[PDB]
Amino acid sequence: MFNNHEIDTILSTLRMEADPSLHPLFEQFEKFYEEKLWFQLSESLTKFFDDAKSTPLRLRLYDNFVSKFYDKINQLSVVKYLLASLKDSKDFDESLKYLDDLKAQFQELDSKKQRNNGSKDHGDGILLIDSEIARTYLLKNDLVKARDLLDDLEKTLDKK
Repeated sequence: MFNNHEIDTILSTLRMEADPSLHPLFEQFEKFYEEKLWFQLSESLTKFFDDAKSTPLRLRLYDNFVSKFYDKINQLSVVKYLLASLKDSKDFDESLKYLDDLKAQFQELDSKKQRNNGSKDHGDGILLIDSEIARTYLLKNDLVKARDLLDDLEKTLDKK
């Protein structure tokens, strides 16, 4: 079984911090990691992600638990768990950095997942993540410059 002392600590802390409505779902999630059933574990996390009972738990989940197997499962799944928790968290620059850095982990894994010149996948998930964090960076643009450069009116930078 894959269940171990760190994960027993995590499951206990999660179950303590969690709203009781999450417990039936977390019983199957617990057993799925114990059985190393990464895909059913991901569907359980997807059912949790479709709800908001305890969204900040997904930050612990990404940082300490999904980190054990994040390469075994869909990129957008793991990054979305970090999206919901770190978007609800009262920051945005940390969110920008963290989601780009998690994209960068997949950018390094890309060749190990397997690749060819424009293979069937060549970073499609991380292109979406890059577009999502670019949308975040645009939403947090410093100034809408002026109509002087209406087409690309960001002022996040200009030189250096």
